[PDB]
Amino acid sequence: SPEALLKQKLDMCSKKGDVLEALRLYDEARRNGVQLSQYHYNVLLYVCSLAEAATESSPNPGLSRGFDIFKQMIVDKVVPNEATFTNGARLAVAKDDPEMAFDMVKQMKAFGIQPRLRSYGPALFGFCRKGDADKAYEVDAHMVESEVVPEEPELAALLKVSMDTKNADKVYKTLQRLRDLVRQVSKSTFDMIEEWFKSEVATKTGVKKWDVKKIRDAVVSGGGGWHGQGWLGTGKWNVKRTEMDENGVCKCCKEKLVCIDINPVETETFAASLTRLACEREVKANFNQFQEWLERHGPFDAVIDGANMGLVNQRSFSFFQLNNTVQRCQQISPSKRLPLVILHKSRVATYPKNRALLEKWKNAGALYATPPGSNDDWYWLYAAVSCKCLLVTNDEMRDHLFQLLGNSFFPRWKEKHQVRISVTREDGLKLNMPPPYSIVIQESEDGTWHVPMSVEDDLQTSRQWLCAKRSK
Ligand SMILES: *C1=CC(=O)c2cccc(O)c2C1=O
Ligand SMILES: [Cl-]
Ligand SMILES: [Cl-]
Ligand SMILES: [Mn+2]
Ligand SMILES: [Zn+2]
Repeated sequence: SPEALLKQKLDMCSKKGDVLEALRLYDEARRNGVQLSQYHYNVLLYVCSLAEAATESSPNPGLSRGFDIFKQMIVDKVVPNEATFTNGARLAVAKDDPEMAFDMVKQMKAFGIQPRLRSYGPALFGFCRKGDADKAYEVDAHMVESEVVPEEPELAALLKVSMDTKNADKVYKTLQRLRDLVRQVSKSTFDMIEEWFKSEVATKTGVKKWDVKKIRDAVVSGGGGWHGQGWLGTGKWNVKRTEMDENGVCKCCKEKLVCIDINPVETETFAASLTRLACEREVKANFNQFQEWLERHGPFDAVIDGANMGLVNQRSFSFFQLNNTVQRCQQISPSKRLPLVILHKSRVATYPKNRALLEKWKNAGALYATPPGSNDDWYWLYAAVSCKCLLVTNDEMRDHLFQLLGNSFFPRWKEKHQVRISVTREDGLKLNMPPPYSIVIQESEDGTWHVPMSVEDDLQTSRQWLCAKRSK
């Protein structure tokens, strides 16, 4: 077959980085009357993106033709897949022309194709590198219209370009978008934000007089932790790196951070999504069986990730650590409920009295053994969300299948529900409870800002905060 033969030769081309040969095969196919599929185009976009950007001559046919191939792909109305968008962006990155990168996205739009976040990157980051705020903001508005949500790198570059063009209104807006969408910021974004607050433009932006009750209403209206009404105060900002104590009080300024509620409707939506995701990956009957078991049991104040409690910081499964955690969860339950222990069925172990206790917990309605081949992470997560209770796990809950859960609701839910164990020589096991405040960028009623850094493990490393408060 002609298509089959092209594919083979393009795959060979892609294996060898043979861009000149891929371009000749592209032309030969046009001369032979062979129609290019989605697959064919995707290999060419990738192959073309291996071509260098020329400093010392006019652009090379590799990059130059890649863009013509992209435009021809879209005119054909070949249905894109995830490799299309990826390769399209690789080509855009290779070229380093934000305007042409932006052109590709405008083309997609014109032919009813939904662009991906990574399609916009080359445009945004390019325009941001060149200091062209106006075009960066055009790219941003375009993402917004296309309902593609930015992540931190995009928000950070917008922040940086706003700082570069002295655009204090845009700095403020991006800061709110970081609050809303990212919550805690990377080291590089943290440093950027500290620079902003120490800068002359920041010193010279503000108001001495404002409507105290209009701030009041916006605070109530936003959900708490911010007002969104603009920069307040005047003069130099006092900007310190600092920490919050255990009650959410800033050690620099003594402001008590707020605790922000989760709307129970978001929680219901999330619970549905969670069921939907689990059924796609689990054997439906296995997850349904747990749902039906759960409906018949409880109530629960805590759900334990048994495997994690057995294995965190251990060279092998520690029944002691599991059992000690169960006892401690029961001790903090106001009515002394046993926690729901989720374990794989291969455990339920080697010592007779431990086996008897596992069986006793099962007989008490407080243990569920997840079936052969299941991923027990779905089970403990669905249980804690459904029961609206504490979740006891040291699992980081970021990598692999937890990415499916998203980055708005789930992190907020985690913060309010997750209990982590820590162990010291002197004291043994401790339960580290949800904090009595929200770890998020916060803007107070008087215009004071507290900005938290993101960390791998906030029990391992004490979390750094920025405290930005007007000196008058
Ligand atoms: C926010 C505020 C608060 O006082 C509190 C107390 C106990 C447990 C929590 O999760 C919270 C909270 O999230
Ligand atoms: Cl109760
Ligand atoms: Cl005993
Ligand atoms: Mn696990
Ligand atoms: Zn403070």
